[PDB]
Amino acid sequence: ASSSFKAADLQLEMTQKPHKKPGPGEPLVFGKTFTDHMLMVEWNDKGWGQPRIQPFQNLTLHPASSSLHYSLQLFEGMKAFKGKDQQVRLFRPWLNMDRMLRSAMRLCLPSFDKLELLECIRRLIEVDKDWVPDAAGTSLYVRPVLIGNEPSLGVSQPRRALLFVILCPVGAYFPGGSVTPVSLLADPAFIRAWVGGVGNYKLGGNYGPTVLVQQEALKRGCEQVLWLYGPDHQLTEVGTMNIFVYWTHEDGVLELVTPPLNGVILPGVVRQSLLDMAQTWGEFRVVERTITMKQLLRALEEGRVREVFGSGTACQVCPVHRILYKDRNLHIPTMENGPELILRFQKELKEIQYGIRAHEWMFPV
Amino acid sequence: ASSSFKAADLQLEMTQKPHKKPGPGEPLVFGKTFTDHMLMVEWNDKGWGQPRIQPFQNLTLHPASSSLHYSLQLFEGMKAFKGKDQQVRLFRPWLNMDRMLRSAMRLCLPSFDKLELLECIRRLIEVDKDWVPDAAGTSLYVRPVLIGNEPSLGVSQPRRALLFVILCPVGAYFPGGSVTPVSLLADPAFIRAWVGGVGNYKLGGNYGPTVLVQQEALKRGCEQVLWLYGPDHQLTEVGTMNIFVYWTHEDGVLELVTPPLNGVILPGVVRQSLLDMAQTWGEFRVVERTITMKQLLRALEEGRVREVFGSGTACQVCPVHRILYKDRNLHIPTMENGPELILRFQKELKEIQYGIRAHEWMFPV
Ligand SMILES: *Cc1c(COP(=O)(O)O)cnc(C)c1O
Ligand SMILES: *Cc1c(COP(=O)(O)O)cnc(C)c1O
Repeated sequence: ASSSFKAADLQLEMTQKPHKKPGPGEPLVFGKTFTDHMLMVEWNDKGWGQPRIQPFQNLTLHPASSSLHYSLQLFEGMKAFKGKDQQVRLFRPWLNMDRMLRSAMRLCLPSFDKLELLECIRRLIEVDKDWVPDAAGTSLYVRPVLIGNEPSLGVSQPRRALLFVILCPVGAYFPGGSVTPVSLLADPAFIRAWVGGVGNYKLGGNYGPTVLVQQEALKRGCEQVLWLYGPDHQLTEVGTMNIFVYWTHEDGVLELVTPPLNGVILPGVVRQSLLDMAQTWGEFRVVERTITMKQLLRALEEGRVREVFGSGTACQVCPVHRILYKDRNLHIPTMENGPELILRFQKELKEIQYGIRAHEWMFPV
Repeated sequence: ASSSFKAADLQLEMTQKPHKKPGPGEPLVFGKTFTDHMLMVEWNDKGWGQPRIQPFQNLTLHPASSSLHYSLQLFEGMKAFKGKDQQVRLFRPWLNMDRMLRSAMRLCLPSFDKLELLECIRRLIEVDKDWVPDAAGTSLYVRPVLIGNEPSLGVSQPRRALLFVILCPVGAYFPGGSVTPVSLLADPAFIRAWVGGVGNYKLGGNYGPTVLVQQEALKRGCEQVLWLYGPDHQLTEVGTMNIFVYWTHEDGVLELVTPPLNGVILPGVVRQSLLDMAQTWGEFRVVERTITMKQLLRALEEGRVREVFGSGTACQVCPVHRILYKDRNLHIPTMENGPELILRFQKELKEIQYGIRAHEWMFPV
């Protein structure tokens, strides 16, 4: 936690051998193709070094690096979009910079200046501005990472750290413009996070354990995992996305609900953007309240449920049409009802993100 | 073939630039000084490559390596002792190989042959045999590591992996030529692991979150953290060691009790060795059973508690003399009572580990 680094001290080293761009008409799979440059800033005793943009390359880590033994690592994830006016913009970057600072502090990694980092990221995207796709639904995924880098096997606060950022072009989540549903496996046996735990931070350690559970879901015929918490089986998250339910509550009011930030939930940026956007329309009750399987099951049998979806940077708004709970199939009417609300959220985010409409959430590069 | 590498096709690359070995009259900070060679075996969609012993060097990782983003990493820890007779021996290596295989499978990493790996580690050690100290209480710490290494940001099973092993000389714990207690901070606010969680595996992800809590202990005036679990505040672990309590239980019987393996406890090798050793003496009741703070307090007031200690490879047997619970000091009579039992366990392990006495637990290098 020492005096930050300055974007003003940014050293830039253009690449010698530019990677071959993907090229229109080619399959863009999520996070598999990377741009030409990367950001890199190191930390140690005298504090931060000067930030540098340099050619994309491999990292040289000491075998005893704490990032590889004790998981002193955290990451972030956000997107940049290119509008028809050829301008590139980042979606509410400030929220990500804040989340990252908090995660850093939870792991005892060096704090830094949120705006300086933001500026450095803007310069990086500027350098690889040509990598940003402009098709439909495409964008640039930005991946900042901060890791401890102490060459010691002692479990302690790092005296050396490393912060880098890489970029990669990602195609439309829904090829064709049409949204498609996903089935979810809901099994109480699996717990991704506990209160007093660290599930409300974007730390590597929270995902490794989920790989096995995801395979278990696929084998059962489901695409994603619905994480349940507590004896009351309350819904918390879906895969790596926040969960929303559009229904008529028990009291007869039409509402949109998502679980509260009780500690076992990651504060999604898209999640916050949906609440804000919905609060603004003032067309129905928008609330943060606990949701349990029983409440869901009752609503389903009474036909009060309209749409259920997941939210996250990867898949802005993701429709859910089926849940496998206790070896029992629960069909969710999401698609037969539109999905009206989902389609609306989608259209509005698209106009804001692609510059069709001027908005303060967008950060120009 | 494919599914497992073999010691038989091990490739050797002796270093050609030896490092200066520490001197007996020097410090020896736990995981800070490393030997000349390391073991390395890679894996991919096909299968394992040939294992190789090579000069100690840095790792070259692709910036998108899943080991750095999703914590697909696990490790092990064991010791080798230079017997008085000049012979080097490993302490119950088989239990570590098993624990490692289980951890690998929990993270969807490649399985391997436990005995083949053991043989490779023996060769590694043999090669660096002269690095093993022969002072008093000194030994060689062996650190195997297995990490996912696929260059993709998708949260999924790795198609690439990397297994390496490094060695480092370590001196006797606490004072070196003595036994000294540690104070513990017991605060329910901190949860190390939960049932259905992954705390019973040696995965990097379980330690990163503990750094902050350890600092919080130091500022409170304690050397270690006592992890409590559940509304009933049951004792589970101490820092990175298993916990044992030596007392006269409610029923008037003298016993040694340690928490049961219910999921939130890492199956310690030393822990298992203490239970075995104690059961063999048949001098008192040796049991695995839940222990709660309340039970501990009542026994402290009636003066039924004799010794409380932690166990682990780093510190075979570690005395506890104080616990800070709810901003209240609880003095533990461990030292005033000898610690008779702690010293007995110590003496016996020393004779077995240093070859003074022939035993099946020791593995000759
Ligand atoms: C990234 C993430 C989210 C969603 O956050 P966004 O900022 O909206 O991308 C939700 N849950 C988990 C576990 C996540 O990792
Ligand atoms: C390594 C470890 C232990 C003790 O295991 P040993 O095999 O006896 O070294 C106990 N708890 C945790 C959390 C550990 O990491």
